[PDB]
Amino acid sequence: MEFFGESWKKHLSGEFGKPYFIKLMGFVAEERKHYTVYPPPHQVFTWTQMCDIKDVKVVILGQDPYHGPNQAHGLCFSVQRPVPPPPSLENIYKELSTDIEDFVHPGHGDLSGWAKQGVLLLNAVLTVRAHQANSHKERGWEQFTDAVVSWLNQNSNGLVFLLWGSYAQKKGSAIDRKRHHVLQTAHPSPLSVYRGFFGCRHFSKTNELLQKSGKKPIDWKEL
DNA sequence: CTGTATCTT
DNA sequence: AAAGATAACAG
Ligand SMILES: O=c1cc[nH]c(=O)[nH]1
Repeated sequence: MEFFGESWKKHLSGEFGKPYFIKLMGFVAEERKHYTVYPPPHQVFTWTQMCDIKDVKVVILGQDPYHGPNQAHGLCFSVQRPVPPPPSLENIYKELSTDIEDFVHPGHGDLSGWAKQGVLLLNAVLTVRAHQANSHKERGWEQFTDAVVSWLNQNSNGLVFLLWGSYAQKKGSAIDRKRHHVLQTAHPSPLSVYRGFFGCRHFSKTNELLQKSGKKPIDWKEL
């Protein structure tokens, strides 16, 4: 039992031996010696421990992990108790509130509830240097998350991809737009939320798309 | 008033 | 590549 959930490791292990991955892990290792890197090592792959890869139905793709102390824990936009929801998450909650009638602020920021239902909470970049947004971009993470997106794209069907922000949107070309649904909008951070995230209705839209594909909708309130 | 993207150069 | 300009609002 460890970092990678079994089904994910089984389908993503081929990346482990590739030079970019070995180099990526080396960079992250080196960074952790000189700076605080988020999330902690045992939580970088939390997104593989919530459900079987074949049970993924929705993929929310963010930019990179929260860069503040105690925030990031491996699920994009999620913070474990007792850490209060960061600005981005408060905005996600505000959107859910107007988008989903029954949605009410859960009193915490832990999104494991969605992840357990098949919502992959992935970030384009999986580690970040403390206090430096997107500091670990272009070091190899993108190729790894490309592998995750590619596998899902090729082996699943009717997945709903939620690409939040410019960086997450780089994965768009990797998805078969007829085989899957790709919804794109601005990143929920206060610095960009006003550019489309508010009013995007991605949560209700995701459920509509799921229902049309004959899949059970995500209970966004189940947190 | 300080901290939490996106576009342009 | 990296940083300036722009931007919106909570604590
Ligand atoms: O996990 C997170 C948190 C904030 N912003 C992101 O892109 N991802």
